[PDB]
Amino acid sequence: LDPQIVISGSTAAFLAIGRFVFLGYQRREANFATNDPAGFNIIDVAGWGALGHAVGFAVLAINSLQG
Amino acid sequence: DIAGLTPCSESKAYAKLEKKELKTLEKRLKQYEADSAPAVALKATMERTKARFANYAKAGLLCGNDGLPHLIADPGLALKYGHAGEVFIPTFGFLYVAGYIGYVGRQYLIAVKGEAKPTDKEIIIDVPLATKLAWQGAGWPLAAVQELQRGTLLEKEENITVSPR
Amino acid sequence: DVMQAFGTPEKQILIEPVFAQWIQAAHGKALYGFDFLLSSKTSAAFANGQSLWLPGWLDAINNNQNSLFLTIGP
Amino acid sequence: RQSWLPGSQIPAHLDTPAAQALAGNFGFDPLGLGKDPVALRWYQQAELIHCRTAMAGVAGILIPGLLTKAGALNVPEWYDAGKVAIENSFAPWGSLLAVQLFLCGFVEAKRWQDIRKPGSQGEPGSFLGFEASLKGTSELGYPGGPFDPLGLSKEADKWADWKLKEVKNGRLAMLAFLGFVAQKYATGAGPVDNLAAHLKDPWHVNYATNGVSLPFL
Amino acid sequence: KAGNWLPGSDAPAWLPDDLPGNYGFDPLSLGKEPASLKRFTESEVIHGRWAMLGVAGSLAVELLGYGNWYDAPLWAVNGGKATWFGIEVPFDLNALLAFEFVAMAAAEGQRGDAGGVVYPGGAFDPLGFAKDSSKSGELKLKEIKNGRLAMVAFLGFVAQHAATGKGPIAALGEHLANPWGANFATNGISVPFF
Amino acid sequence: KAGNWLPGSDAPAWLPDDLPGNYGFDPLSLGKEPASLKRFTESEVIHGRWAMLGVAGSLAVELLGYGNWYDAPLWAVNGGKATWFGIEVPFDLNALLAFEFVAMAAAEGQRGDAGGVVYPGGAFDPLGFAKDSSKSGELKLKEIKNGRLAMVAFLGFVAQHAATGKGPIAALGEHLANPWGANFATNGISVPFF
Amino acid sequence: NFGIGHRMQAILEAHTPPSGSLGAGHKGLFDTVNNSLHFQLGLALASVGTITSLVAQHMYSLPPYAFQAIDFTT
Ligand code: CLA
Ligand code: CLA
Ligand code: CLA
Ligand SMILES: CC1=C[C@H](O)CC(C)(C)[C@H]1/C=C/C(C)=C/C=C/C(C)=C/C=C/C=C(C)/C=C/C=C(C)/C=C/C1=C(C)C[C@H](O)CC1(C)C
Ligand SMILES: CC1=C[C@H](O)CC(C)(C)[C@H]1/C=C/C(C)=C/C=C/C(C)=C/C=C/C=C(C)/C=C/C=C(C)/C=C/C1=C(C)C[C@H](O)CC1(C)C
Ligand SMILES: CC1=C[C@H](O)CC(C)(C)[C@H]1/C=C/C(C)=C/C=C/C(C)=C/C=C/C=C(C)/C=C/C=C(C)/C=C/C1=C(C)C[C@H](O)CC1(C)C
Ligand SMILES: CC1=C[C@H](O)CC(C)(C)[C@H]1/C=C/C(C)=C/C=C\C(C)=C\C=C\C=C(C)\C=C\C=C(C)\C=C\C1=C(C)C[C@H](O)CC1(C)C
Ligand SMILES: CC1=C(/C=C/C(C)=C/C=C/C(C)=C/C=C\C=C(C)\C=C\C=C(C)\C=C\C2=C(C)C[C@@H](O)CC2(C)C)C(C)(C)CCC1
Ligand SMILES: CC1=C(/C=C/C(C)=C/C=C/C(C)=C/C=C/C=C(C)/C=C/C=C(C)/C=C/C2=C(C)CCCC2(C)C)C(C)(C)CCC1
Repeated sequence: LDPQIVISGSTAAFLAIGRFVFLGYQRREANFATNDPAGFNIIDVAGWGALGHAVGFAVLAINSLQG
Repeated sequence: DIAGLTPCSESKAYAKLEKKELKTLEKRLKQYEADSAPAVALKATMERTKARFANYAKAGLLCGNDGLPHLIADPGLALKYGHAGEVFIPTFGFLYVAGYIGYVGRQYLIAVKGEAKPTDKEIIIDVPLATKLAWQGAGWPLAAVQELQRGTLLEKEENITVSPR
Repeated sequence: DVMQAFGTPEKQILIEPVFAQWIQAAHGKALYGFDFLLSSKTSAAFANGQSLWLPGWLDAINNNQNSLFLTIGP
Repeated sequence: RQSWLPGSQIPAHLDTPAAQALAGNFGFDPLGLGKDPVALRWYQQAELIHCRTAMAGVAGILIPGLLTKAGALNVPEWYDAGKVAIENSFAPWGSLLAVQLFLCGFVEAKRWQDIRKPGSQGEPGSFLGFEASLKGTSELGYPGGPFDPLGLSKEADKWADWKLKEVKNGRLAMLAFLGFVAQKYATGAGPVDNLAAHLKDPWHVNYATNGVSLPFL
Repeated sequence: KAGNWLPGSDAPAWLPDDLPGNYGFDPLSLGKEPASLKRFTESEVIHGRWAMLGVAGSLAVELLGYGNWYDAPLWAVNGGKATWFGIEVPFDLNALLAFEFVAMAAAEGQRGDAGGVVYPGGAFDPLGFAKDSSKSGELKLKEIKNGRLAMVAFLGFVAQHAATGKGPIAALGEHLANPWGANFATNGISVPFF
Repeated sequence: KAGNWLPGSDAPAWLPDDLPGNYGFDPLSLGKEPASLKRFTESEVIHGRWAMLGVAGSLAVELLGYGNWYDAPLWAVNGGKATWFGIEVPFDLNALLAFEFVAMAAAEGQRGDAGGVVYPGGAFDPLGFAKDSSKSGELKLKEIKNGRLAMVAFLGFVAQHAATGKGPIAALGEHLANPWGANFATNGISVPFF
Repeated sequence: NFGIGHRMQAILEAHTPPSGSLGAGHKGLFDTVNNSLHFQLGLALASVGTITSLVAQHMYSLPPYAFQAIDFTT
């Protein structure tokens, strides 16, 4: 597992799922101006981006344990 | 067997305890003449001791390292390993007797409540009625289920007093 | 107390703490012979943690000189 | 009114016309178990099933036993027959009991639902056309229909007598089974031996001389 | 109503007769509230559809001689390689987990927003079976009944494996070979005292 | 009424006079409900038609020295191959089971969906025969009587084999050889004791 | 302050069993807890007190400090 590849891919995946899948649900649950059409503000990026980093490091961490 | 315990029948500590107990009784039986009433009494206690150690072992009781019988209370272990006369069966025996007392007493209170002076029937016991209920209490378990199913066992909350809250 | 006073300690009620001993067995203690979970070397819970903490834990929980899950009785 | 105890006070719940319509009503309920009508109905069903099971079982212990005593049969004693039968069976006892509970539970559930609501098992379209026959009669515990192949229940001038013989023979067979259990534990022999032994010396061979029934005398 | 689960019993009032697969079975009255029933109706259909795929897959793998549903993922904990209909799969657990998570997150997410839509149709009904209403009732009943049977089968697959350690087809083989000697009552686990 | 099964008995009113094979025999009152009688009527004809083919082929095989009905499937249980009229048939049990299941489910499904049609026509009635009702009635009585006879015959074959373990023709030979020595009462099974 | 996160009042208000087994559920509890220092102190004491007993049970069974288990008095 290439550290740069795992994390990079992980962050992108969460940013995508949070921008095209759960954005509506989160907004509905929610009941920083962004020119993004779907209104994806920076704080939203920070959140999903963080999730991605965590998941990425987890994969690398367990992989480093070799199994 | 269970919990690392050992049958009293195969415990060495169980055997040593029985010898220790009989040796105390024997050290005392000496100071008395053979037919003396004291001697007869110490002998009957020695016989009762021998029967107890034998009866307990035959019942298949398990003994700890202390050489003393331990009781198995898990329904699963007791039934699968022959230890149900230790806690399980006793439980249903007591529950029957205790419910018997409770159901009869409840039946008495209900009967005297419809009288002129219930308080008087609580200080002076209506013996005939009490004896009748005492005999009819043998079938309490079925009566208690039949009352539970008719909804006559409990009282409506609307009729029970409570504090302001 | 009465059974001890009348010199009949074999007549005392001594209920074994089987439910607690079963938990201790589950945690690894084999003194009770329940053989399950961490007390069973063929259990998955045993195999999964064999390369992690179990080894050190099992050595300690099976040592009767520390205070880790002391032996219990009536 | 026939009484289990001449001169005793019959419970009013057993003197009610519906209770008197019940077969075997000799006014016997000293513990007052059937005071509640709804319970009396469940207990009447329970007594009928116990009577019909005990009659079948006791017939399956005495009849084979007498025939074996004669020679016409070589059946083992009732208390040893399970081991003998399972010894050469196609299935272990556990598998045989599992199949028993499935088949008994099904027919017991249908009978149960018929007690909860009589005639319910005739629910149209519930049993491939057999539900029509699964409806019992106007009397609970007396299904008739396929259960009365010879139509003896159709003779109203003989109905009461037939039900009284069933209840009295059933109550006797229930006590005969309890006797078979008690005598087995007190003798170590079978019911046919116990009978022959007593008949040989009735004054010295009885429960008073068994060394168990009367531990005081 | 599809029928009665307990002949001669009264069907609960909360269960609509139009509800596909109504046999009056709600003894716990879990569906006595309408909103709870609406979720339970979508979840039964969803569970049934997964179960049917699962049981079909569980049977196929063994019937095609590729092992049983239980030993399928061992290659990951055995340091091997993925295999499908024999073909070796180039991805590994890490890749499988990622692809799936993204795929399932997208699909389920899309379905969740659509609401309780149980029968989507359109792109999901290409051959146009449930276009009308007359065919619908029976086809939805067949779907709910086959889903209920598959859910029970899968449960059976797990329970039987846990007690015997054999695959469904291998267990059928033993039961057919010795019906009275090879069943749950002979396992030594289902009934402890049997 | 084709007759009275029990002379001196009155026929159950629920049994229609035209009902083919109406000998007034419903002692347990099973056909009392019209719906039930309808299903039982169709089932009785189906049972008779199947049995009339079973008895035929059960006697034919033995008469043609190809074995008895009971030993016909043992080839599958052993390593033996399948034969028919001596000619060998190349199929394992599994193939036969699947082929029959699909074939039966198909034809039986069409019959079932039809709606209890006991007497179809055209393909099932070439060679005319049932075009005139006058002939139809007697022909329907002959079918039910021959079918009922064949149903009692098959049960006899199964019972005889269960008590003697021999083929139906082989029994007929044993009985004809010694009628008073070879009969149900001389098998040690039908009549106890002796 | 950033548009993301949970509103405790919304969480509590949503936790109401649909069958009415808990009445209005946790409705009004946000304000009940937020406006009652005694309610807040009751929870803190109940939690800290249970945690204090855990410290006692875990420190003796799993001694975290070197040469602590040999110091019986300590
Ligand atoms: C009330 C508290 C209590 C507690 C703490 C236990 C604890 C225990 N029971 Mg149990 N039991 C209880 C009440 C309790 N029982 C009651 C009221 C009954 C009457 C029905 C039983 C009937 C019972 C049976 C029949 C069995 C146990 C058994 C056991 C032991 C293992 C059971 C298990 O896996 O989880 C704990 C169990 C419970 C929390 C509740 C009941 C026990 C379940 C229902 C039995 C399932 C056991 C299962 C087969 C696991 C063991 C596998 C194998 C060794 C048999 C365990 C130490 C098993 C055993 O060890 O037998 C040798 C056994 O088979 N119990
Ligand atoms: C008809 C008699 C009777 C009955 C049916 C009950 C029933 C009950 N009592 Mg109770 N009680 C009784 C008498 C009775 N009590 C008396 C006389 C006292 C004064 C000591 C109490 C004091 C008492 C307390 C303090 C408590 C109960 C509680 C309870 C409930 C819990 C179970 C329990 O028994 O706990 C145990 C009850 C006892 C140990 C009291 C023993 C009373 C004796 C054994 C009963 C004898 C009654 C009478 C002499 C018999 C008359 C017979 C008649 C023919 C003349 C239960 C419903 C507990 C409860 O509320 O739980 C919800 C509870 O805390 N009771
Ligand atoms: C599955 C086979 C079958 C079925 C469905 C029927 C159905 C029917 N028969 Mg029939 N019958 C049969 C076999 C069958 N029969 C055989 C083999 C014989 C030759 C002995 C006869 C002789 C016969 C006569 C003489 C008459 C009927 C009549 C009838 C009709 C009257 C309604 C009725 O009796 O209730 C419904 C019937 C059933 C539900 C049969 C189902 C099978 C039973 C109920 C299950 C258990 C049977 C049990 C094992 C006993 C079997 C015999 C035993 C030795 C094994 C009915 C539609 C009467 C009629 O009017 O016909 C037009 C009538 O006159 N049958
Ligand atoms: C009424 C009254 C009222 C008031 O109030 C009170 C009082 C008095 C309480 C009451 C009384 C009561 C009584 C008396 C009761 C009794 C009961 C019984 C005995 C039952 C049995 C019951 C019994 C029964 C069922 C039985 C059954 C049996 C059977 C199945 C059999 C089986 C078998 C056989 C064949 C043989 C083999 O080899 C074995 C076996 C397996 C064993
Ligand atoms: C209704 C009611 C009401 C009343 O009131 C009461 C009561 C009774 C409570 C109730 C009932 C309930 C019930 C019965 C339930 C059941 C459930 C189930 C069984 C499910 C399953 C469920 C199941 C399911 C889904 C399944 C799934 C599966 C899947 C996806 C897949 C899988 C797989 C495969 C392919 C193969 C591989 O190699 C492996 C795997 C990966 C493993
Ligand atoms: C929507 C759409 C649209 C368009 O337009 C059209 C189309 C395309 C047509 C459609 C689609 C559809 C689909 C996909 C379907 C699927 C289905 C399935 C798979 C089912 C299963 C289904 C399945 C099922 C039921 C299952 C069943 C099972 C069972 C019973 C089991 C049995 C058993 C057990 C337990 C165990 C043992 O050991 C063995 C055995 C014996 C084996
Ligand atoms: C009506 C009535 C009414 C009133 O109510 C009363 C009562 C009496 C209840 C009733 C009655 C009923 C009855 C009697 C029934 C009977 C009988 C029978 C036998 C049936 C069968 C029936 C039978 C049948 C179908 C059969 C069939 C058969 C088949 C297909 C086939 C076979 C075979 C062959 C070819 C050859 C090979 O190698 C093998 C096999 C494959 C094996
Ligand atoms: C009928 C009767 C009475 C009783 C009245 C009432 C309402 C009693 C209430 C009972 C209630 C509400 C019980 C509620 C829950 C009880 C539960 C959950 C049962 C717990 C028992 C367990 C877990 C069994 C434990 C074990 C078993 C198998 C037996 C032993 O082996 C010991 C042990 C612990 C291992 C009246 C009036 C007091 C008067 C009198 C007679
Ligand atoms: C705008 C736009 C776009 C896009 C762009 C981009 C590219 C974005 C991205 C951005 C990004 C790039 C994001 C990211 C984020 C991330 C983050 C925010 C992270 C964080 C981290 C964390 C939180 C961690 C933590 C921790 C540590 C520290 C230690 C260990 C453990 C852990 C890991 C947990 C497009 C073209 C589409 C369209 C148009 C416009």
